[PDB]
Amino acid sequence: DDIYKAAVEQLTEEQKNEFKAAFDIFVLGAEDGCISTKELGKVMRMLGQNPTPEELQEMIDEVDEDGSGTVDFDEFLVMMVRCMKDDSKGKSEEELSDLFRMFDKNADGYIDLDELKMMLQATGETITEDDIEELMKDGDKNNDGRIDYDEFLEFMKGVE
Amino acid sequence: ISASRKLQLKTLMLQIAKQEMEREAEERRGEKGRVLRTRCQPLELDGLGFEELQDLCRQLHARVDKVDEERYDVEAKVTKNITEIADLTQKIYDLRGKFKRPTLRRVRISADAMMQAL
Amino acid sequence: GKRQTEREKKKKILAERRKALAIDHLNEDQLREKAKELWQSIHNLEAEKFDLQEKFKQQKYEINVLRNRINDNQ
Amino acid sequence: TTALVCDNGSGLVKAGFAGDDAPRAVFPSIVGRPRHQGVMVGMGQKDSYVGDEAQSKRGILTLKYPIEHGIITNWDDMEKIWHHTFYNELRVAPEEHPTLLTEAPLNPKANREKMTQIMFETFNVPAMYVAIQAVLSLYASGRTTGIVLDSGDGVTHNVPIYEGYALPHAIMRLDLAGRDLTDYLMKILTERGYSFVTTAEREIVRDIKEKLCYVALDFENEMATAASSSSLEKSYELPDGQVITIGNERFRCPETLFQPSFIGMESAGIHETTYNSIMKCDIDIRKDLYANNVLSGGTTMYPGIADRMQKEITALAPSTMKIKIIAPPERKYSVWIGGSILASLSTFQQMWISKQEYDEAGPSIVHRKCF
Amino acid sequence: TTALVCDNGSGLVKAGFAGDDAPRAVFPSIVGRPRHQGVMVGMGQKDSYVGDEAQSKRGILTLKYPIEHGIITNWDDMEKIWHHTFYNELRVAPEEHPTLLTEAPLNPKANREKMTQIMFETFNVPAMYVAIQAVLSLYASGRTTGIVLDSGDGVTHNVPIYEGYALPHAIMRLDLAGRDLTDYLMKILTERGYSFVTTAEREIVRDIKEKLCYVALDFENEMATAASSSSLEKSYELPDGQVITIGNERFRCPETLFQPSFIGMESAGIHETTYNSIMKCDIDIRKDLYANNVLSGGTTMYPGIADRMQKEITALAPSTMKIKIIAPPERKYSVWIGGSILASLSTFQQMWISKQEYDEAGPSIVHRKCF
Ligand SMILES: Nc1ncnc2c1ncn2[C@@H]1O[C@H](COP(=O)(O)OP(=O)(O)O)[C@@H](O)[C@H]1O
Ligand SMILES: Nc1ncnc2c1ncn2[C@@H]1O[C@H](COP(=O)(O)OP(=O)(O)O)[C@@H](O)[C@H]1O
Ligand SMILES: [Mg+2]
Ligand SMILES: [Mg+2]
Repeated sequence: DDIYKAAVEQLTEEQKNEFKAAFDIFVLGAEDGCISTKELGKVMRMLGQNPTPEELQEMIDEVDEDGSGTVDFDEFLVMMVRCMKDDSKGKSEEELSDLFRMFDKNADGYIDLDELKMMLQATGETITEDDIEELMKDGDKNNDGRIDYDEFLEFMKGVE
Repeated sequence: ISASRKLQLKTLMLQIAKQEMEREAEERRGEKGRVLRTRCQPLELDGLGFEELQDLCRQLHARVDKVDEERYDVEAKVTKNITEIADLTQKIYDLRGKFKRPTLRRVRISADAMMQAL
Repeated sequence: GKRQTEREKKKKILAERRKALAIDHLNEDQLREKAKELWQSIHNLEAEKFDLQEKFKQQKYEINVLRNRINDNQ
Repeated sequence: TTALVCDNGSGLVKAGFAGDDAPRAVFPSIVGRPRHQGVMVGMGQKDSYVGDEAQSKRGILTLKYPIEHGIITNWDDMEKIWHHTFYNELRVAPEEHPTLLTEAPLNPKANREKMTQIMFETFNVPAMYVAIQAVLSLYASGRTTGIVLDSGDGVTHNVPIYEGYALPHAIMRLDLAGRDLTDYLMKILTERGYSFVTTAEREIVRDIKEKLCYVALDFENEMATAASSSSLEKSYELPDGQVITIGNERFRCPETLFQPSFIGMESAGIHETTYNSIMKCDIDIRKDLYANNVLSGGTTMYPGIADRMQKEITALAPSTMKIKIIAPPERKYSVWIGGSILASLSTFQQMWISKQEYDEAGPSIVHRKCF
Repeated sequence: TTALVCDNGSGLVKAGFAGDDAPRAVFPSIVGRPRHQGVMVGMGQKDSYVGDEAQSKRGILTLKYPIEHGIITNWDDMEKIWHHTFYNELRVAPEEHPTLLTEAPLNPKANREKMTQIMFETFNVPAMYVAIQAVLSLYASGRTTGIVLDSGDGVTHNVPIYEGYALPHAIMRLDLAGRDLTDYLMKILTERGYSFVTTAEREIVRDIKEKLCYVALDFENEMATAASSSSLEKSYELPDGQVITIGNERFRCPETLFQPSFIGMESAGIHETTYNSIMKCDIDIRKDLYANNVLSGGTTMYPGIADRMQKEITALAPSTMKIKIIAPPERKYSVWIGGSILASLSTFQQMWISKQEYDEAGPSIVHRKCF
């Protein structure tokens, strides 16, 4: 949400000038000012770096929650810097180990469906039936019916 | 197949785990204080004879010896565990390096720059 | 080789660990004060011993975790 | 606390906590150093893979068992095996657990004394006790009499026991066992064209022996049948393809047990050393020993041995006595189950060799009252 | 500082700084003196054009490769090539950069020793290391096992590796490679009327081979089809016009790889020396080598070779094993990518042959522990 607004607030006019110079081609005229997201596929490729198309679609559909099909210069800026790395250091390796030890409060060294299921239920979050299985795939990477240290580490990799 | 909600759930579970770890640490501290108070009994010795002074002092010295013995034992155990932890951490790091270092490189660093030099 | 080496090591550690023990030959007030001081010393020693117990437990669990991780390579 | 019932054996180390039904971790006892050079850097290559890890990398190792015939010939490797067993397969530090090793009868003293010295100095256990491998197998059957034939992989020994009183003058220990059968099978396979030489391929021949060989009820009739029909030829797929067909090698490999002249050994088979062990006993307990003959150990798992042995003994024994051969389905782990039962007893709790006792009398304490 | 990952090769010198994806400068390794007289004065005519400059003035030069079959036959020209590579294609003085050369297996010692002596005396590098050209190609695939067939332009060698332990007794080096295919193509083109003789026209025949030739899935069917229809005849325009039409010479040139009897060589094709190299390995790692067969080197870029080779090996191998042929799209630079990865490792940073070590033991240091 507006968290990434705060994240992009750090970049001042110094990157805004470059972003406007790049975006000027998008506003090529003969339009009503809607400014869609059509060119964004190559606009994000203006410097060469380009993420997966699925992430690009997620960014496109996520922004402009009003559904106007309009890419605000604020939204364009935050999505273009989103191509650059942006993370809050992802906790700490010892901190992550402590978090997993709390996760493996059963002291089994593995997390099944029930473990993380109860863990998230304690949070009280509404979780769909279409979920859980998605979380099962996210966690049980080896498809061994449990969550191991490596699977947890990649699951929680640099998330903050 | 939602994506942003996955990040939301990740952050929420991270915060919940942090809170649980904090409360568990507080519980550990409280229980440790309770046990320390229970095991180390408080003694009052106002208005006593010097013979009782000698007896209590000798008992305290014996308790000091026993506690130092326990501390020596658990210290040796902890040092050995630390050595094993360091060894296993080194081994797992070596395995991870063997698995991943061949997959890290400088991709497209200068090949794309070769436009019309020739 | 832990038959006389470790025993002598721990015996020396115990011997050097013991400090001066000459008290009861003094006046009552300061002797009581120092007895309370040594009670508090034993209190701190027991607290540290409990902390070491908990640390040893956690490190044992982490050892089990590392053993699981190295076993999972195959 | 709980006791560790380890059982060194020779070929498979079986261990687990006292009071359970089956050993927790069972893995071959082999230590194999790599033999080639190795060119990949940083691959994390160790200097010795022990236990079940060296049965997966056996293609580039030189596996070598540290226990030849009951006795231990390479003490450093045996120490490595024990260290692995304690720390990685059970993950329990030995500083807080009594141990109950097992030893074959009539073994050299120095082996047992070195075993106890290692357990007390290196691993620093609280208390350890060494027991004869046949008494445990008699425990597991729930009997209290009977003559037990414990044909392991290293050595076959035959200890008769009556009413709890072992008869030390009637123990017949024979050194033919599973390993010699593996070598003989590997030697007779060459008659069809299959040559196994490397110490790694001995494991493949062992797998062939386990999965295909069986003991013939009557040897000459089987030799005649296999030479006319082809109903016996069973095929087996090597670890790379090229299936092989075993003909009358199937029942000729385990026949060596009843005719040790095949591998050049002089002594009589396991069918006649049991009868000799019985006849050395007193005249009044022979009926009970006849009726309670017990089989144990891995090598007695061949399909059809409990009938061949009974037929042979019935041929030898007087016609009036009843010959019965106890062959429980849990034969392989019989010794370890008996060890667990013995370690779980309350009456046995004061027989351990406590560490202070060892400090006062040295390693020679094991031969003393604490046997 | 950064390391220089040079890779002499034979036909194309590939070089670049360690840690990138592709070599910085790739250029043919030919040194050609002019052969005519020269009448213009002051034109600035040099005495030897090396590298890619002599592929543009090749009309009046006599190009001659300084590396025949892996080995180096003309040391002065090779020194000239190295000097060009360092100073003009990378523009980094060698006084401040470690170097990582590559060498084919089973090459003469004197070649390697002279190479290290040159690198330490003439160019005066801080430290250099020589690596076998197949281990790098195995690095680049991200594997740790597998048998790699590195069919370069000079020599084709087939090094099997398991779990990082190379098997020195199973290396099968064969001297048929891209150059012999170029000569054979130049020899069979004469059957239509096109005669290429000059050492400059060998480059034109090489271009024809690269752009048109392909490996047939089944040889006899293609020979029958090309002799009836005309759907295969592809034309090509020489550097001056006069287009030529290649008929069944298209798949007959690279067929020499699988039937070296075409150019009179006795040995078996690259489809059967791989199977022989596998069969020399131990019986327990043959499945892994079957499943991880790796292709590398330039000459393995023919369209349709990864299917012909798989069909041939599947014909030879037992029916149960799965045969898989790894053919990454970046085949040509696979060795150099692997070299970059190896030079970028931290564990490898202490294996370089430091100059003080060379000063103490002479050029024969390369055969010692620092391999
Ligand atoms: N199912 C089986 N069929 C035939 N032989 C077997 C079978 N299982 C094990 N063996 C043989 O028994 C040996 C294992 O014997 P074991 O009882 O483990 O010896 P130990 O007394 O040293 O533990 C193996 O080497 C194998 O040759
Ligand atoms: N695209 C291609 N198709 C067919 N053959 C090729 C192709 N590219 C290169 N070759 C052959 O491979 C040779 C280059 O091999 P290379 O891997 O550079 O050898 P080296 O191992 O010496 O570097 C050339 O001589 C050419 O004959
Ligand atoms: Mg046994
Ligand atoms: Mg090459």
